[PDB]
Amino acid sequence: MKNNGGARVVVIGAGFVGASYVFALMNQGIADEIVLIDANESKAIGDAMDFNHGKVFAPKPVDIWDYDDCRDADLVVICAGALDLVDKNIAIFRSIVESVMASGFQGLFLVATNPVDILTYATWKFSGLPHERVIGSGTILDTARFRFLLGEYFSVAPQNVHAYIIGEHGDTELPVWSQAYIGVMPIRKLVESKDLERIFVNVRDAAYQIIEKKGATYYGIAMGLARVTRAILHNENAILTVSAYLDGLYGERDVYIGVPAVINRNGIREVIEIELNDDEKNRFHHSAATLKSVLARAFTR
Amino acid sequence: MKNNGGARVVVIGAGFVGASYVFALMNQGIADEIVLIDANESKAIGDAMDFNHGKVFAPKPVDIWDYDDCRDADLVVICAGALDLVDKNIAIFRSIVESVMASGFQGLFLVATNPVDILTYATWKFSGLPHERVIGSGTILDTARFRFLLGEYFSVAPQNVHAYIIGEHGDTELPVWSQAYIGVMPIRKLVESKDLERIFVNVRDAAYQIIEKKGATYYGIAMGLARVTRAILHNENAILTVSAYLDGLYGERDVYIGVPAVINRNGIREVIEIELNDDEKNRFHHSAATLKSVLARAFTR
Amino acid sequence: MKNNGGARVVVIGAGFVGASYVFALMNQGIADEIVLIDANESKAIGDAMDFNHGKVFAPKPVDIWDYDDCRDADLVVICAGALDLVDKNIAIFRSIVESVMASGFQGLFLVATNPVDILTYATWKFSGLPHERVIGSGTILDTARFRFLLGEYFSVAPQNVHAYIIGEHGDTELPVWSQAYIGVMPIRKLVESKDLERIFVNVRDAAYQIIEKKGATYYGIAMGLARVTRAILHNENAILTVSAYLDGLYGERDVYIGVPAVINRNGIREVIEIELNDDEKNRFHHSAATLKSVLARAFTR
Amino acid sequence: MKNNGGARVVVIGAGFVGASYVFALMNQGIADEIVLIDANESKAIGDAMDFNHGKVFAPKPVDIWDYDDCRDADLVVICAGALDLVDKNIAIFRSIVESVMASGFQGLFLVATNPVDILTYATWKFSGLPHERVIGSGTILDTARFRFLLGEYFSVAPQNVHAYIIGEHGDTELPVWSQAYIGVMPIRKLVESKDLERIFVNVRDAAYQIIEKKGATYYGIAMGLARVTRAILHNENAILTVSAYLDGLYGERDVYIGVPAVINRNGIREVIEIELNDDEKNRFHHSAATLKSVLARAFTR
Ligand SMILES: NC(=O)c1ccc[n+]([C@@H]2O[C@H](COP(=O)([O-])OP(=O)(O)OC[C@H]3O[C@@H](n4cnc5c(N)ncnc54)[C@H](O)[C@@H]3O)[C@@H](O)[C@H]2O)c1
Ligand SMILES: NC(=O)c1ccc[n+]([C@@H]2O[C@H](COP(=O)([O-])OP(=O)(O)OC[C@H]3O[C@@H](n4cnc5c(N)ncnc54)[C@H](O)[C@@H]3O)[C@@H](O)[C@H]2O)c1
Ligand SMILES: NC(=O)c1ccc[n+]([C@@H]2O[C@H](COP(=O)([O-])OP(=O)(O)OC[C@H]3O[C@@H](n4cnc5c(N)ncnc54)[C@H](O)[C@@H]3O)[C@@H](O)[C@H]2O)c1
Ligand SMILES: NC(=O)c1ccc[n+]([C@@H]2O[C@H](COP(=O)([O-])OP(=O)(O)OC[C@H]3O[C@@H](n4cnc5c(N)ncnc54)[C@H](O)[C@@H]3O)[C@@H](O)[C@H]2O)c1
Ligand SMILES: O=P(O)(O)OC[C@H]1O[C@](O)(COP(=O)(O)O)[C@@H](O)[C@@H]1O
Ligand SMILES: O=P(O)(O)OC[C@H]1O[C@](O)(COP(=O)(O)O)[C@@H](O)[C@@H]1O
Repeated sequence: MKNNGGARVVVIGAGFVGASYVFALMNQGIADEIVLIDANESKAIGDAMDFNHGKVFAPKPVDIWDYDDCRDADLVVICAGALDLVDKNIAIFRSIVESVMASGFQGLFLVATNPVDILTYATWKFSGLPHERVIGSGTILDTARFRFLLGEYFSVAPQNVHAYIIGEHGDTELPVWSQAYIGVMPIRKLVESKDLERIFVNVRDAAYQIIEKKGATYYGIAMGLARVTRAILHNENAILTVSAYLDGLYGERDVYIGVPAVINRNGIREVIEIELNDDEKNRFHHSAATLKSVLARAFTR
Repeated sequence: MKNNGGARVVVIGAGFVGASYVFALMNQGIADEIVLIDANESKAIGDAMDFNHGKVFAPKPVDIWDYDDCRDADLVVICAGALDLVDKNIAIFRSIVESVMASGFQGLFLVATNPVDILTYATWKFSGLPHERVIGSGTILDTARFRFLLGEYFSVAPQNVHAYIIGEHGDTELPVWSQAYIGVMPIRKLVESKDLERIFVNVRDAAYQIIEKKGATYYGIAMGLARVTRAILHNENAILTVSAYLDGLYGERDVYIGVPAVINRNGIREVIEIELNDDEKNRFHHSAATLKSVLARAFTR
Repeated sequence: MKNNGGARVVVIGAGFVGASYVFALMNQGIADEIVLIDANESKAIGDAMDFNHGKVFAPKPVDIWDYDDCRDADLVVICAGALDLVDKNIAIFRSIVESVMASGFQGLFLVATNPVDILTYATWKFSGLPHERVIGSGTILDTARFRFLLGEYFSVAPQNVHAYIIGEHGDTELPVWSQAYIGVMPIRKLVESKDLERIFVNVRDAAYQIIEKKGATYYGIAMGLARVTRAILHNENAILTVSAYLDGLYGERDVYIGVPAVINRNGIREVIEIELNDDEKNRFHHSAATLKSVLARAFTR
Repeated sequence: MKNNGGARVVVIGAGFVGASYVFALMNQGIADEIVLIDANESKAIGDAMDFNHGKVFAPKPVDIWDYDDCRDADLVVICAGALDLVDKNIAIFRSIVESVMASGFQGLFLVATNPVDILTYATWKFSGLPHERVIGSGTILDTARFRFLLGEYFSVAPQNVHAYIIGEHGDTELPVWSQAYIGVMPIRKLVESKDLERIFVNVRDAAYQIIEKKGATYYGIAMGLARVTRAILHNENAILTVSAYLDGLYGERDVYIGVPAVINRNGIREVIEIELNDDEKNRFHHSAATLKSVLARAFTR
């Protein structure tokens, strides 16, 4: 035919998060063609140069730098960004989707911009798209930060820690302690459990503390953001803690929010209802409610 | 025993080049333990946090943030940096080596700081170390940029292009056209050869052009810098175009300079003398001479 | 120095299991140097040829084909093999260890030969070695077969299934249902639980059924056998269900047996006592007792 | 939609070569879905079991075990096999293609069965398919065996050796010495060149010698066979020495034969005419002629 390309990824916003994500992909042999778009076209040119000179050294991807690329483009990751935030980004966002949509996009969205659950909701309303194809970054990094600290604690690997952070990827989020294991051993390894509400405070004050000695978080997210990518593209059917549309599940009804979902090559398969505890349902409820608010408050632009 | 670690890497300088290198390693499953040092300790703390939260998502490395780490530390990559440059960095450098040396280091150095061939020479004089264990970054990125453009041209993969950039990683460097193939087909695919002195001008004005729309090159080098790393650590016995000490080979005698060398787990094995052409010997000679100059000019501090 | 090699692996027995293991390693970029030994030296020559011609295509290992290789050899995997079995192999085995031991080995053993828990015990008695450095293959494949069927069932990935098979890697083994999750959701997704005692019967009759249409299992084990390898060599601190020496834990006292252990670059770190249920303690007890028997029964040779 | 799968591979013949190829893929994270077909359905069941139990340990592929799978099946690798050979396999083959063709296949063929150039020609005649979509295994392993021995010799890595074996993957093949480098240094490192006609005799008597201490070659080919796979599926635009249809190039006209071709996601891009030497054109000519013979001799069935 021509020169094909069955695994394409467009990043809108080639800033710290966008670029480090890209370098993630590439260094990891994940996508096939990677387009890169930025209002700051000159920054895209530079990034894309840079990426193309190291290429040879990695294992084989393509890197290009409008939206006309989003049309047989398997997925679009929006890394672009500014309640006078929620209104700024909604604003920003309102042109991004439209623009990509207006190219006859048929794929998936990966939103990672703050405030994610919200910008994720907005991306859907603006997309038209079914809510199984519009994915938030959500509490993914949170769960990693958590899994890390714990694993760190216990001396095993974060990879044997099984604990989720659910709720608003922000202040309102909560650790599901009731269901948190190391392999199959509950945290019955310590009692009070359900030193550790310590672990979770760091897990939660992490952004602030990283920003404060370095100006920003960007490596972390991209790792997380490259995981979902991997899940989507490879039909993994994996259970990542994303930013999913609540169905009526957890008994919430028109909020996007940080939840275990099953990812694979067609968006989300299904949300999971971990059997949340007493105080969790209340935490979750509060959290979902903090969002469902900003949702009706804001919007407009 | 304790908790071991047979593959350690210390980066002095956790700036753009340092950090992107690190993220390179990690995303690529290359070292085992990665220490990170920076005069700006706060930037190291932040980077190291950031790296540690995404970890779980990659395949298994350790990340820590003095020099006391350089003592069973397999290799030290100096990413730190400012003729009132050559004197600044020599200056900077003069404390780095000493400091790491004073820890009872026994390993290899990877210099990537400009002006590399020079800072590479200086690192040796300051190291004490045999010149087979002090490696410059040298014309590695150049050769990649070259291999890329060509491969790009010919429509094959940079990975089938065989062409070297030798000489000063800078202005004075030269493309070895006389010996430049695509697989085994010389560039006898086009004539004039030994559109293409075009390819090489871009290869050579690349830094300027990338810096100018983005402020700096950092992804490229790290790819290159992660290749050598791979070579060293894995005993590859590979022929990379490094920043090697000229022996009397190419008939030059006390200059570090961009040359094909054979890398593997013990430093450099041996330099290669590609059979350079007439005009090349003259280019090479000029180039080596531009350095051997700055070498006796500068120094002091 | 010479030409080093910090990651070496000797396989005694280059049969189906040995060779497929090797091809596993290599295709997976895991060890650095791989020696291969077999009473049938001619089969080693052939395998090692074969492996060396494809090499170039994989990412960089070395393959050689006595025991004098076991002396700075990081680990030795015994893939060699024939109660007139237990006496045959003990017999076989009794020369293997001795021979490798007599080379001044200082490393770890990976036994995968049936009957593993037993040949694993024997390898220890014969090694001299601390029981944290003599590792059985144990119920690793079992747990995989299990994780697979379940994951298969539930439609997620085996990688989100958390369920262990503990006890004798054989007839007497038991599934720890009481502690078996999908992420963090117990199997409270179905009731009777603690269609599924179906899943576990296949998990347990798998060898017989694979052997019967193909003569043998060899891919499976090597995957499993390459996982532990990965764990050992990379200091993973991972929780694999190995063939560990019971301490007095599970309240058993001089039996090697299939248990969660924490693996990393120095043997086993520590065994875990999952909080086994009523009927499990009884199953476990019976199982451990089936072994502790064959142990005093057999031996001699 | 359903559960997709954009990277599928059907192997007809799940023998030594077929299975080791599969294990290659899987252990290497290359295809996405891998179907496996064999006249000996019971051997497919067993292999596919075996593969599925280790899965979890590798990074994510699917394995299933008629031809109805070849219909959105990206590629079909024929590993199946018996002049009363050429007539047996042609015979065998004549049903394979037909059968897969009769499923509405639209993809590529990878023939690896001996006598390959011939069975590759036959697969085309029987396919209907354009000759850019019917690929022979050809002199790939030969070139590897060659690259290996040399690299072995010179002490560098086979990966820096650039030398091709062209012609019949068999007796009649020839080493293109005239164009054979190490990086960019011709073999002007030794003279007589165009100890070494030694290297090439081993390169050529390798099968016989491996078969004779082990019954067969199967790891080697699968490495090679997994390289092309990688090339096809990832649009590499790489220059592998395949089994291509000669155009009139090398001035030959209706023979499939071992040649440098450029591989990528749509079959072959283009054949290359290395500038073959005097004695080579004569060797090549003889070789091509040995085939063009068996071609008109045989056929029928
Ligand atoms: N979900 C998480 O865990 C998480 C983690 C980290 C950062 N983030 C978010 O990433 C977003 C941006 O991250 P960053 O730190 O890399 O930002 P940044 O300051 O580097 O800016 C990113 C880029 O956005 C591009 N951009 C902005 N508006 C654009 C538009 N209208 N069209 C095209 N390109 C446009 C800019 O030109 C810039 O290059 C923020 O909302 C931030 O919070 C989210
Ligand atoms: N060889 C090549 O191809 C090449 C390519 C790109 C950049 N580089 C070189 O990398 C060097 C630095 O690169 P960059 O763009 O990332 O720089 P940068 O501006 O980001 O600074 C790097 C870091 O050096 C640390 N540092 C400086 N002095 C220090 C000291 N005395 N001890 C410890 N840490 C110290 C700083 O705190 C800073 O974080 C430059 O010389 C640059 O030219 C070389
Ligand atoms: N733990 C598990 O899950 C598991 C799984 C599969 C198979 N295995 C075991 O692997 C063992 C062998 O497996 P296989 O199917 O590949 O066997 P195999 O029939 O192919 O024989 C393996 C090899 O052992 C070599 N060998 C035998 N005695 C030797 C000695 N004294 N010194 C050196 N080499 C010697 C032979 O020459 C042969 O090449 C068996 O006990 C089998 O049950 C264990
Ligand atoms: N090109 C090369 O470098 C190269 C290298 C090695 C081997 N090979 C070739 O591989 C071919 C087979 O290799 P092997 O050693 O693995 O063979 P093998 O003896 O193991 O047989 C392979 C399989 O073919 C299956 N098969 C045979 N006829 C079939 C049919 N009509 N339909 C479906 N399945 C069928 C059999 O049931 C068997 O499982 C041979 O021609 C051999 O020379 C080629
Ligand atoms: O062109 P060939 O002989 O097929 O070899 C390709 C190999 O050569 C390389 O391009 C190395 O090239 P150089 O010889 O320039 O170092 C590898 O990256 C690649 O795997
Ligand atoms: O289910 P989670 O918490 O998302 O974690 C998945 C991780 O757990 C594992 O399945 C390990 O599981 P186990 O706890 O049974 O050892 C890894 O293979 C995988 O990466």
